[PDB]
Amino acid sequence: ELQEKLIAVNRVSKTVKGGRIFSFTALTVVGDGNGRVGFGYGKAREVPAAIQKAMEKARRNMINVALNNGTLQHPVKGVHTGSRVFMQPASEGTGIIAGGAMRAVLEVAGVHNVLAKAYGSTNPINVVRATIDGLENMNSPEMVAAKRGKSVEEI
RNA sequence: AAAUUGAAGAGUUUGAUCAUGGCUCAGAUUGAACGCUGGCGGCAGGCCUAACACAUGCAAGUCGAACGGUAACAGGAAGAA
Ligand SMILES: [Mg+2]
Repeated sequence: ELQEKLIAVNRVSKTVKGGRIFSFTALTVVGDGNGRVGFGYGKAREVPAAIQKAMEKARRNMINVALNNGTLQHPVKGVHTGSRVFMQPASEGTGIIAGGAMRAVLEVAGVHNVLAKAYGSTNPINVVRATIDGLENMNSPEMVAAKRGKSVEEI
């Protein structure tokens, strides 16, 4: 019922006394389509084995995101080691406007309308981390209402 | 009542990685030029260079209801016609 898709696959190497030892890495994102999204990173000698490992890694380490209506509550800015991510909620019907890694993360999470831009490095492993960081730190008016002790007359 | 409801990335330094950093590409546009090809119509546009030199024709005339006047055409009439 939940959706899963593969971000990128990369071949890595570890040289030994005999020579190189080739390996394959898989970055995947798993989301239920509501705002519960996670990512998994796995390593294996074979591409099917590597992608499978990332699949179970993503089912654990799931997070929850509070969405308004298929979109973000407010503009959000997610920063990881070398990647800067700016996402802001857009109007209905505008669709998803984001880079490769961010679009997959966003679409499996369940955000249909969003304007998202990536600054800094565009390494898939780090932009996915930055995107997850933004969806965390974004908040909901009811949790803010309890946070400030001011009820929900703000909106 | 309606009057911007708007932001995408990729390749390349390494045995492999992250970062930094340049180079390149995917878009739109043009008073365009060239190559290959070419049926029609509508609208628009068309010396960006030598403010270089110019044959030829035209591009500022009009008024007789300002004036003298009759070169020219037509009308009008004295008269050997
Ligand atoms: Mg000129």
